[PDB]
Amino acid sequence: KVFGRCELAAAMKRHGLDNYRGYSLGNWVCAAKFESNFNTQATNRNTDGSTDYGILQINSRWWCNDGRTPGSRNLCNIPCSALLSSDITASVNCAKKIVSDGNGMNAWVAWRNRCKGTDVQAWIRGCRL
Repeated sequence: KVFGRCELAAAMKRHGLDNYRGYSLGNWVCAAKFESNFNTQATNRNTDGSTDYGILQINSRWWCNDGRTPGSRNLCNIPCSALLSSDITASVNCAKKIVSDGNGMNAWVAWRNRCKGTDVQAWIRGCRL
């Protein structure tokens, strides 16, 4: 499913991402926009052989298992296909683990290069939530 900005902001809030680990909602929404264009089915293959899955583009080398990434650690103990679902629960739940990593949202290159230090509040403005 392809989410709307406000549609996604509310689903993330409801799933407990607003200010999770100190990152306000606009950060999570900004990240998803640049990571998957709000599309839950997005996948992107990496040079090292791993693939990124879903709305938050979670990587198959550490977080999920896609059965084709040797040295996969599957930290969120879930098959990667579970992250492509129209229900963002598994992505949100695994994302909470990644952000708790000790590296924050820097784990998402699109967040680091395009969201970090911008008025991220602009991403939820006008949304009911």
